[PDB]
Amino acid sequence: DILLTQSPAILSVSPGERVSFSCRASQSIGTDIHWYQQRTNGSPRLLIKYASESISGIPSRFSGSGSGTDFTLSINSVESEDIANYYCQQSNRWPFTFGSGTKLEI
Amino acid sequence: DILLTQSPAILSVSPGERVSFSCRASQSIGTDIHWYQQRTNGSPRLLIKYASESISGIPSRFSGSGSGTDFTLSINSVESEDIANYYCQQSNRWPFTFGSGTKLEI
Amino acid sequence: SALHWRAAGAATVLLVIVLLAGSYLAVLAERGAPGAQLITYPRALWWSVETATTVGYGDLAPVTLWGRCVAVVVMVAGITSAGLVTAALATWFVGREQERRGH
Amino acid sequence: SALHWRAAGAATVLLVIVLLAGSYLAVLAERGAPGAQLITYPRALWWSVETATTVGYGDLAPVTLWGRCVAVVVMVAGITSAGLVTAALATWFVGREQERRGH
Amino acid sequence: SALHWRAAGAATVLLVIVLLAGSYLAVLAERGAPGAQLITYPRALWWSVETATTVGYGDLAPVTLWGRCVAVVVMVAGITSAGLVTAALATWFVGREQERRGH
Amino acid sequence: SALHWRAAGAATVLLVIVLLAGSYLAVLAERGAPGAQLITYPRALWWSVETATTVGYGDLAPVTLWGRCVAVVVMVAGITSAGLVTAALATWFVGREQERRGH
Ligand SMILES: CCCCCCCCCCCCCC(=O)O[C@@H](CO)COC(=O)CCCCCCCC
Ligand SMILES: CCCCCCCCCCCCCC(=O)O[C@@H](CO)COC(=O)CCCCCCCC
Ligand SMILES: CCCCCCCCCCCCCC(=O)O[C@@H](CO)COC(=O)CCCCCCCC
Ligand SMILES: CCCCCCCCCCCCCC(=O)O[C@@H](CO)COC(=O)CCCCCCCC
Ligand SMILES: CCCCCCCCCO
Ligand SMILES: CCCCCCCCCO
Ligand SMILES: CCCCCCCCCO
Ligand SMILES: CCCCCCCCCO
Ligand SMILES: [K+]
Ligand SMILES: [K+]
Ligand SMILES: [K+]
Ligand SMILES: [K+]
Ligand SMILES: [K+]
Ligand SMILES: [K+]
Repeated sequence: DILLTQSPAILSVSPGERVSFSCRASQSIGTDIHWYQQRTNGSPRLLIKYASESISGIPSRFSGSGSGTDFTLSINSVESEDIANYYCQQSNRWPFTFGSGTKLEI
Repeated sequence: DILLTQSPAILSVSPGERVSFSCRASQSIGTDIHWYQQRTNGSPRLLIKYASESISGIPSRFSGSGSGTDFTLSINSVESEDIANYYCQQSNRWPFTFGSGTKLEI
Repeated sequence: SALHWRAAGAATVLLVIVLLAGSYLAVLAERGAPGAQLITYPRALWWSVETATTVGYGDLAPVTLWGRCVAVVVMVAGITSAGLVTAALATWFVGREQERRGH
Repeated sequence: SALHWRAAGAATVLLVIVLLAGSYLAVLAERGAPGAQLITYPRALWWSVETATTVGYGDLAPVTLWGRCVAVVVMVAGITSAGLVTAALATWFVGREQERRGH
Repeated sequence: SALHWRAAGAATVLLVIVLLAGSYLAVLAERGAPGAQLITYPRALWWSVETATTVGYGDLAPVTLWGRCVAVVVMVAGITSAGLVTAALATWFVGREQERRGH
Repeated sequence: SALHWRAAGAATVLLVIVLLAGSYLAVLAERGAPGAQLITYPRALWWSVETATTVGYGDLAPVTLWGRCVAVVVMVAGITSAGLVTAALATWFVGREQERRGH
């Protein structure tokens, strides 16, 4: 099964800086990685699909990059409402799996 | 030849807990892994075939999971008669090989 | 119309149906098999086309019994289609050569 | 019946026999070669079908001399079968076009 | 000249055009997709040929929607070409056998 | 003998020659390219056969310009051979159906 490693588990940034979340797959999975945001007591929300594709309604300061085993979710200039947990999820092989999450702290 | 690593070699559990045996293949072998139980002075007994498929006559508290290189044999709520050595075996490439075994201790 | 052209068009229609149905059924068969990659519909449709044409890059392939049975139906639909079209072409060329030589 | 249909049906029967015999013989040839994957019968039967149709995903392939000779017989049986069927189809279409035009 | 030979030559010309145009368009479609390998023209031309002949080693394959659509046009141009040539060959052989038997 | 059978046998002979010559030339072209695997004759002969039949597992493939040109000649010899045989089969079936219906 595809193991997804998100490290580090906690990211500490200053307001308005660029932040990057890492997600590493235990084997090559093309661009089949999707990124979700979960705020406190909220349900997950899709941010980026297929490693880099935008979702309507998501602010444009979110972007994603990478292919193969190494994936990055990026926030241009973080702000308070970005405080949340961030999960990656692969859909290359069955079963779908999730990474363990990175918390954003400001 | 496919090397199968079973680690740890000894697993110590309490009655009724869930136990998990690890088997790791030196290269990717799909789901071609089979699991055997061997009690003291007994002959090996097939528990799980093709990583997760049940065998008739085997209690349902046994299950298996994984694909690629990482495989897990699981016992839901271990009991005394599960005390035994546990072996994995691959059939993806010639020759068939065995892992070195994990002993269950209660 | 002539039978060979009706048969070729029929076969093209049926082939399109086999590609779509096979894509749906491949995903249905392969989800639940650990390691399977033929598990989302867009790339399953692509796989069904490169299987029907017998290209088979190997970027995707089924691992289950039912996913492989579906693959076999797709291969045979593709090869039969291509055979039907070749035969219809041959029939057209043979008849036009008959006429051009005066029967 | 007509010769082209008898030949096509014969070829389909022989092809099924070649697929089963080739699966058995592939396993027999490949066991004993370190690294070989064509070594259990269900996936060997699948391999023989995707070889006969000339799809060749490459998920499985023989490595020994005899396993590769078996593969060659399977390829040729599959290509010949498909050629026989195309030719039988052509013969049917040509004859029906002859009749439809009044010979 | 006879229609089947004109059609075969036409199809060979069109096939060459499809191979070159498909190589250009494959690179155009695939650049910009992370991980894509069909992104320089010499190896894209090689890929288009092994796709048209339905060999499909799998050393290269498209990953985008448009690169895969181009692949489908290339497959169909190659299979159609080969069908056209087989049919032209059949037409030639049938006519020469008609003459050899005295019509 | 009849032309279609002479042409088919000729094509089978030429195909065998193309397989052997292509195996020799593939090794000659590919040695000297770092990473190339088509570099010993037994497995090059196997590669040439699975290329001629258009199976293309992808266990082996050429990387140089000349090795790929050789591959193209092998593909075309194999596809042409198979087309020639299909056409010869069609010609045989068409003539036997003519006789069976009384011309
Ligand atoms: C029950 C549903 C079955 C039908 C599934 C619908 C598929 C939708 C395709 C269009 C959405 C694009 C999404 C995407 O990113 O697609 C490409 C990868 O980027 C994948 O390439 C492909 O979808 C391959 C296309 C093959 C063309 C087949 C033509 C047959 C003559
Ligand atoms: C001497 C013996 C030769 C015959 C071997 C018998 C094979 C039995 C197949 C059914 C058992 C299922 C076990 C299994 O898990 O099978 C699939 C993988 O899950 C493998 O897929 C396959 O077996 C591929 C099937 C190909 C269909 C070929 C049809 C030809 C027109
Ligand atoms: C818009 C441009 C489309 C045309 C692209 C031009 C390609 C130029 C090829 C010659 C330059 C050699 C560079 C090189 O190192 O090439 C080989 C690898 O070493 C790659 O093998 C190939 O180029 C494969 C050749 C396939 C032959 C196709 C014949 C069709 C019947
Ligand atoms: C200029 C020389 C060109 C001819 C090369 C001579 C090749 C000799 C083959 C026999 C020696 C066995 C060594 C060996 O271990 O061979 C197999 C791997 O174990 C490889 O499988 C193969 O050689 C594949 C055989 C393909 C059969 C092709 C039949 C065509 C209808
Ligand atoms: C080959 C046509 C039948 C395919 C049925 C697939 C259903 C899969 C269920 O697991
Ligand atoms: C090609 C038909 C003959 C195959 C015989 C296979 C026997 C393998 C023995 O090692
Ligand atoms: C299938 C013929 C049309 C291909 C057009 C490719 C253009 C790619 C643009 O992203
Ligand atoms: C395609 C026929 C000619 C092949 C010549 C190969 C010679 C390779 C020299 O590097
Ligand atoms: K192929
Ligand atoms: K093919
Ligand atoms: K292939
Ligand atoms: K392949
Ligand atoms: K591969
Ligand atoms: K063909």
